[PDB]
Amino acid sequence: DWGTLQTILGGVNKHSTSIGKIWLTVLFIFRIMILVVAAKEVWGDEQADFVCNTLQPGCKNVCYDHYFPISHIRLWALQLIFVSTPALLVAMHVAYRRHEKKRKFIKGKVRIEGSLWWTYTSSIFFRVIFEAAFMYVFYVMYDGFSMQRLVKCNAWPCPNTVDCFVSRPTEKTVFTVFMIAVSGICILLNVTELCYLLIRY
Amino acid sequence: DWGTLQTILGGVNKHSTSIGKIWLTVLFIFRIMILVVAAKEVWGDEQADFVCNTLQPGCKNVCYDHYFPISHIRLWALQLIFVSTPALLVAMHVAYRRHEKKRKFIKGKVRIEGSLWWTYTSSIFFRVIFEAAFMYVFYVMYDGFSMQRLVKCNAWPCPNTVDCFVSRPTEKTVFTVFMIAVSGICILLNVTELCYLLIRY
Repeated sequence: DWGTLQTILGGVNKHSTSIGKIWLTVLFIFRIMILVVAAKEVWGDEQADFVCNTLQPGCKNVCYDHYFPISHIRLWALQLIFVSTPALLVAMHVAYRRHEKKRKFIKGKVRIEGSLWWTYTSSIFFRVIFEAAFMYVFYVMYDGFSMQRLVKCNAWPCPNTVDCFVSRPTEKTVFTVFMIAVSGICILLNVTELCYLLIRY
Repeated sequence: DWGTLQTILGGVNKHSTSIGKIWLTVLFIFRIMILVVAAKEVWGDEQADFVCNTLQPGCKNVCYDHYFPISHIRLWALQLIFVSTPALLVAMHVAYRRHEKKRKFIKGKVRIEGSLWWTYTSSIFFRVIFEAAFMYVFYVMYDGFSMQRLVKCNAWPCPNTVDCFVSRPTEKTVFTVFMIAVSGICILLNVTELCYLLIRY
């Protein structure tokens, strides 16, 4: 039930008129599509085929870890999770508060645009706070903007400075580009919607 | 026929009165005894059990070589060969020239002490030139006065700086002591005989 249901409350009935309402969510899907291709496919090798040229027991495990602390596809994953949260917390705040107020004063819209159009504005703030909180780590945490073919790893139990080699570090980067590019694009659409709610107040 | 025959001409009939005439040759034997124990025994392992912690093909061979250019027991060997040469060149110069002059003027001793007691003086000079030519290398060539348990070897085809380990580097040193000690002792006896031929001219 991953994807189809997030839209049942996420693709809301009638919120705003900016052409960036759907665009942002079409990417949100696209972006979980690209990642549900990367993960199971290109990262299985991450640890397996990660070769350190040393016989020194400790080394290889330590050389992956010291070098791949939260692997990319679990970062990418966390991103899509956190940036998924505001989207579904709001949609949850709506289908609850709207269903509540309605069926309670029917037997016995200034607060529909008040309460909900307001938390939605802070959501859009949250979206770009996350989309950019990770976009940050993904760029600061991981030794530049991509990964090299080999790394020179000083992990503790290696003898001095050893070599190690990653698996498909280009295919791995390729997918770090797209997912980082779409991570920027999905930042602007988010900030354009935070801009449109700063224009008319 | 190694050792017994070198004395048949080396342990000459009646040359000088210093108590260092035999002493020096008793060591010469002792010193080939200690080496004919070391060699076949402690150095076989030199290359075999020389372990470099790397998977990198070229490395181990290059790490022995860059580190053991002329192995100790072949140096020790060369020593005993070169410092053996003056001893047997003189003894050869005698048993020839003495047999010659004798059987030629019998049918038809100022030159026995002239020619031979003179080349023997330059021999003693040669002995200590060699005994000290190697004693020099053996101390300058080989990274201090002994060998460590492990070496950090930068041999070309190793990845960066790798470890390697020697075999019995103490037993190996132990025998480098004795053979270097006796290499010094056998220097002094040689220089005392060059001294006694500098005292009375």
